[PDB]
Amino acid sequence: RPETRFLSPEFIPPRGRTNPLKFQIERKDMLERRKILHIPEFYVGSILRVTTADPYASAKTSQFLGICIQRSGSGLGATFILRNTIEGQGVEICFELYNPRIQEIQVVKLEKRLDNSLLYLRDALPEYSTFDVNMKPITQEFNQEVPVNQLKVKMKPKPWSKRWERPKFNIKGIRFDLCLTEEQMREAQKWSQPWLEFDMMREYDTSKIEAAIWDEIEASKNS
Amino acid sequence: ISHGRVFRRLGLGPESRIHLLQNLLTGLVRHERIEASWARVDELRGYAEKLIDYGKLGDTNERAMRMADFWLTEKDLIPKLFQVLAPRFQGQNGGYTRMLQIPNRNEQDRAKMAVIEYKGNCLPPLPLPRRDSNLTLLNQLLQGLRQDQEASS
Amino acid sequence: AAPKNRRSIEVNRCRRRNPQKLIKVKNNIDVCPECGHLKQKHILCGYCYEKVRKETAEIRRQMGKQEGGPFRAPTTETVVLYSGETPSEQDQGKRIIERERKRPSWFTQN
Amino acid sequence: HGKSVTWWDEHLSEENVPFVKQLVSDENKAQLASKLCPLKDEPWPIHPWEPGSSRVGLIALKLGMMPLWTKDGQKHVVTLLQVQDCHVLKYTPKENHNGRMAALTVGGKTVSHFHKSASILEFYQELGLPPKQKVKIFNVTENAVIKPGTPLYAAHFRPGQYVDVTAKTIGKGFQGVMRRWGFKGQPATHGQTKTHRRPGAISTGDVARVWPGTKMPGQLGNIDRTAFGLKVWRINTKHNIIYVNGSVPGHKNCLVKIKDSKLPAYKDFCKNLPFPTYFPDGDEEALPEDLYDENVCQPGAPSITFT
Amino acid sequence: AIQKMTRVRVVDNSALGTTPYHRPPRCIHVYNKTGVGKVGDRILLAIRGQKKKALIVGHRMPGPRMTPRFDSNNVVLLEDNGNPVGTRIKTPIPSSLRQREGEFSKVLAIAQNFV
RNA sequence: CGAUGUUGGAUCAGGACACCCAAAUGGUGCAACCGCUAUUAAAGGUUCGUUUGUUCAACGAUUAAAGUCCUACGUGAUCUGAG
Ligand SMILES: [Mg+2]
Ligand SMILES: [Mg+2]
Ligand SMILES: [Mg+2]
Ligand SMILES: [Mg+2]
Ligand SMILES: [Mg+2]
Ligand SMILES: [Mg+2]
Ligand SMILES: [Mg+2]
Ligand SMILES: [Mg+2]
Ligand SMILES: [Mg+2]
Ligand SMILES: [Mg+2]
Ligand SMILES: [Mg+2]
Ligand SMILES: [Mg+2]
Ligand SMILES: [Mg+2]
Ligand SMILES: [Mg+2]
Ligand SMILES: [Mg+2]
Ligand SMILES: [Mg+2]
Ligand SMILES: [Mg+2]
Ligand SMILES: [Mg+2]
Ligand SMILES: [Mg+2]
Ligand SMILES: [Mg+2]
Ligand SMILES: [Zn+2]
Repeated sequence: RPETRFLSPEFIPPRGRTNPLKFQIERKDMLERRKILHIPEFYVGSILRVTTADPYASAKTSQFLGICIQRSGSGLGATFILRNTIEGQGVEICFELYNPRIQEIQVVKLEKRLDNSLLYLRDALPEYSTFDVNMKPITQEFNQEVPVNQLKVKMKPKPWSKRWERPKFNIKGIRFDLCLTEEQMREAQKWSQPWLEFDMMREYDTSKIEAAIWDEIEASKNS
Repeated sequence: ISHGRVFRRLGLGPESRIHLLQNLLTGLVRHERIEASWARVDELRGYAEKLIDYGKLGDTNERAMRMADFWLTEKDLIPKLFQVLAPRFQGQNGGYTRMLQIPNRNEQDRAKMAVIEYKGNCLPPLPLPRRDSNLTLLNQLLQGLRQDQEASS
Repeated sequence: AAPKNRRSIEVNRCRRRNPQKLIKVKNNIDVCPECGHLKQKHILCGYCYEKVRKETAEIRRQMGKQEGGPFRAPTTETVVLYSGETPSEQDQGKRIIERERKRPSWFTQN
Repeated sequence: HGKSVTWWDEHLSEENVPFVKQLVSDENKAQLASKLCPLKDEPWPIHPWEPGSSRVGLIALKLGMMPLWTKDGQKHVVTLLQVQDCHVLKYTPKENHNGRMAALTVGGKTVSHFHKSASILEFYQELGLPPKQKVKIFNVTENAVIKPGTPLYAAHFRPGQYVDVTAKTIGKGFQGVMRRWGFKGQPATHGQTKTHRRPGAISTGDVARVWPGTKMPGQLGNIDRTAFGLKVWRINTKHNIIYVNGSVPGHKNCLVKIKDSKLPAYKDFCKNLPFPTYFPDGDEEALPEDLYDENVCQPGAPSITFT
Repeated sequence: AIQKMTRVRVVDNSALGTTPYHRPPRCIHVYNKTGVGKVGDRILLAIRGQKKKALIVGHRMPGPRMTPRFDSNNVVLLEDNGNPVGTRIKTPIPSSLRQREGEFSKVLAIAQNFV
């Protein structure tokens, strides 16, 4: 069974000219944090349950379950969004990974979906935003390589929170043949910026950095 | 406010800029030495350096091929990139390009001009600036210091 | 908005003979060790670069005669030669351009 | 005589350039590590702490920003200020400067020799430090004075404290009236011609001039401001990093001037602080890798549970 | 970010709340000094051609991290005394509301689900 | 009168104090809470809407308050043009 290293996306530093030291510091601290709280591997579309410390509840713990809509951040600040419908009310929460108020993160389902971010579940029929609050964790063999769920989605009628048809978004996850006219699809294509893919210089390189910080992580396990 | 903007605006817009650099690149890969507006040559130099690193990725890599497809316009050149340029850069990581300022254009628009080049080409060599020789008085005074950094160690 | 009065010649001399509108003297000029013409220190010598340009053009002309058309460019490296020269073992297997002129002093054999 | 322009590099051969670089960098290492031992050289007399006293400051380097949490659950954002090479340079006595307080001149991070001026290089030559990028002047009560040529470290500030950070703000260039002042514009659509941004009326009919204070388009942002009342949370002793509270004026990677807060409520806080300044030599005990405030959740910890 | 002239959704069971009308219930005036309402903010509401007061429960505008963000702009019909005019509230509500007991006591009493 | 382009808005406001708010006080047919008066004080403030071209005015909701005025009934070589 071949193992390709999975790197939690927040160890990847941003592209700016920020001094590389700052990131070393931040990483030491979040690796320190990882020793207490165990942060699992997961991707957008995977379903998580998060336990929080809440002062105002009866049991000081607060559970929330939902699909991961997006991950963004870097360093200590990195966040993820969980989406779930309750009683017909769509609800999202935005959790900071490294916040000490977080007790435990539990992956109920490890999954990829066709898009790096799906915010469009806001505009989809409510089923894709709904999950059983009590649903039990499901386990996998690694060699299945984080199975990519291929599911196109049904939409409410336009307008939508954003225009998902536009090329800047790159969404394969929506079912567009049911939603739109061929004319609206030619229309969306006037915003296409083909040259961007071939721009070379626009592309960000990592691999040297990733080698470095992976080295750093191993050096954090050893001690 | 221009803060941390790496690319300069050229041509009729962003796309026109890409096509400008397209032609310049094609020209560079064909003739191996060209001269143009100092700003445009400066802009190009990045792409001309990365193209060679897509050439190093080999004929068989698909990404490198449709990359060289888009950027090299006369399709005849795409082999030359892979089977001539990319091989003759092997040892060197980044050293592919030489860019020098030429005297301002003799036309009435009096532009700022640069020559840009792929190293190791077969052409009369540019009259590069030479450093001073070591026999020069000041350098000879430094050689003394050096030989006394050796003698005292 | 229209000027209320003619500007006097004294005022105008003040504006245009001002130090900031004067052509500023370039202190970076020097002589090219090769041909002894003039050049700025951060720029190639115009003259020498003209020699190189002419020769480059001739080479390109004659390597345009070896290519029967627009889109044929060699899949091999090329080497340029002059009167009384022969391709080395290291340089064979390459496209050869043969020029009439004797090999120029600045141009080395390599 | 038409004497031509010249720079440090110009006449050196390809041989001598690496040599000269080695020469300079090596003497920089020597010089910095020589003044590394302040207390054993000829320390100026250390005085005890008087009530109305004021300490020296630092010249730090804005790194970036980071989140940080407090045991009550609240989130904070902090600015990392790294002290790089910080030395006191000269000392102007009380009667020679303000007639009130003495002045210590502190240097910022090291720069290249070649791009400074004969005067300045002479000033450092007679000192024995390498040239500093930025140099600021600190007002200091005469019991606080140190000896020029002395290092200053991040430990000079203890966690929980308040500081003042001065720097050049981010230069936004020549700006319109809306960004520079915050005038509303005129409405966009309802038939306005070419006005949607302009300042409007700039004055009164009768006054017949425009007053001197009048807010108008112009340069914005490259200029010095000071942040006050900044709590310091955490100190990293290995890399010399101060974590201050909130935003500090200037662009990241710029040099900055820190001192204790001159705000009234914090006036006498100095008594518990390492004063003339901090001396890593004298105590002969190391400090922990990090010093924290007592409200700060640490990078490892119980992971707070309310009860 | 509820403000003047927003259309809101009355969550609780109510006479005014549930029964249809041709104009959706609108926000007239928010009782904050900023003209903008947030979670746990008083509001004046025009419903069915009369004014009633409301408490903002949840809203679509993002907020501090780990705060719930909702798919509709939710209110609780409310009288002058701070007495909820509804019997009970089905749809979920911010736990953050429990920070203020003094005002929201009687309203938090009739709440079912906390998120 | 060989032109000193005119109402209301917009923008930006400069000023007075004959003070609407904020501060300090005297008197009360001032117990307290409110108020009604008068003195001193002009650094800073003085809301959003429905109808009117409107300034006024009426009305809805508020505010610590929604001041009175002068500035070519401030301000069209900055805008508007409903009148
Ligand atoms: Mg929207
Ligand atoms: Mg142009
Ligand atoms: Mg700038
Ligand atoms: Mg506007
Ligand atoms: Mg018009
Ligand atoms: Mg017009
Ligand atoms: Mg317009
Ligand atoms: Mg006057
Ligand atoms: Mg009615
Ligand atoms: Mg007249
Ligand atoms: Mg006249
Ligand atoms: Mg005013
Ligand atoms: Mg008065
Ligand atoms: Mg009062
Ligand atoms: Mg006033
Ligand atoms: Mg009048
Ligand atoms: Mg007027
Ligand atoms: Mg007018
Ligand atoms: Mg006009
Ligand atoms: Mg005018
Ligand atoms: Zn020459």
